[PDB]
Amino acid sequence: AMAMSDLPIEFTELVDLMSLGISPQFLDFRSTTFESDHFVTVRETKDGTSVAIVDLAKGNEVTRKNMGGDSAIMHPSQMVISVRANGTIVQIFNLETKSKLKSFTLDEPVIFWRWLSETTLGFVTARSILTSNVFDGNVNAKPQLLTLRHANLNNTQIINFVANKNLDWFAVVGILQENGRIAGRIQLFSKQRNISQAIDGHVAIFTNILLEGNGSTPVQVFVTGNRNATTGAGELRIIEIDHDASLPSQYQKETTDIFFPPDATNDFPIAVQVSEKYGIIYLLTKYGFIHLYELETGTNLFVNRITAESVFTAAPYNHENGIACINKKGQVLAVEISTSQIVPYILNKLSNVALALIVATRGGLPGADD
Amino acid sequence: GVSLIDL
Amino acid sequence: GVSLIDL
Amino acid sequence: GVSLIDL
Repeated sequence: AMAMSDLPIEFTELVDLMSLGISPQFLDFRSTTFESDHFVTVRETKDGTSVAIVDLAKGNEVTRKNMGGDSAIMHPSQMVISVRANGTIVQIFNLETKSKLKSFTLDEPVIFWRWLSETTLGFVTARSILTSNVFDGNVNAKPQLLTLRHANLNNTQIINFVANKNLDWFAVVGILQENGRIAGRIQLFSKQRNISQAIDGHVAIFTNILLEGNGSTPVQVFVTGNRNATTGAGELRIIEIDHDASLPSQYQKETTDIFFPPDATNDFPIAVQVSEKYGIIYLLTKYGFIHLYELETGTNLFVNRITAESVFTAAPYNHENGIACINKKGQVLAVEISTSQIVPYILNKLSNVALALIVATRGGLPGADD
Repeated sequence: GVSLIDL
Repeated sequence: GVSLIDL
Repeated sequence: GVSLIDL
């Protein structure tokens, strides 16, 4: 085990759900949902009839409400709950005003949903992908079709739906059993062209990076990670999307290994989150390994197994500067860079002054003034 | 109104 | 069906 | 065939 003073990261437990009386029977992907580090929503059932909303921003205060619905998520930052029943009926409520933001019935059941932005909720059915601007005031409007699902997502469990800030690029992630392992399939979608591309991958996120020469204008990159179910080889890719011709500097595509030890045969990437501010990628595996990469270069900075209990969900942490996850024991664990230790770590453990400068300059971090 | 939750 | 991600 | 990007 590595001591905290030696790490490039700060590692914390936000809450333990079992400590709060949550049964392990509900500590699973469909029951215990996590859109951001602000809230955890636990669906419980007893005698044929609830949600426990854990407010991580208010000392882990628990709000319990009975519900007729069978699935629920909280918004990333506001006291706004989205509930669905029988896959077709969806309602979204501001719990503070008790006001209904959205209320509609879909023609095809929702099988997956995820907040794409502060304004927009993403929905996936067996055949389609839709989005709703939940705050637009049009309570009874159904979500607008984004596109049909690609055939590559056929017979998958949909596990993520992400978008860029512009809400014109999207990725939907599904997994399936193959070769005794879990393979990942991603449908990438450009709304501008209304065209999809199918790729292999278990995790996906869109982010932005400020490059020298481009002034204050960021370029957009898509970050994706895969473990090949046939070979067992892991790979992270970072690629530019929609390069603005007015900008002189381009982002060169980066590809880096995702290491898996010989005894982690059936592990795979389960989450990826990125700090735009620091240019740091956080990749988490199902078996609890954290992998940090520098965003500009794709360089691997750090690998450590932060938990031995399997992870089932994750989300952004600390104003999207880190990653948080939930393990099978209901531990909500958080990793972010250590602002005081990361630069010294790169200088001393990685022995790389140039990389240390990249990180320190982008993040405004101490350690490389000399 | 219809509600899926006990507000 | 059982959730794959929870296996 | 047309792809969006080189992945």
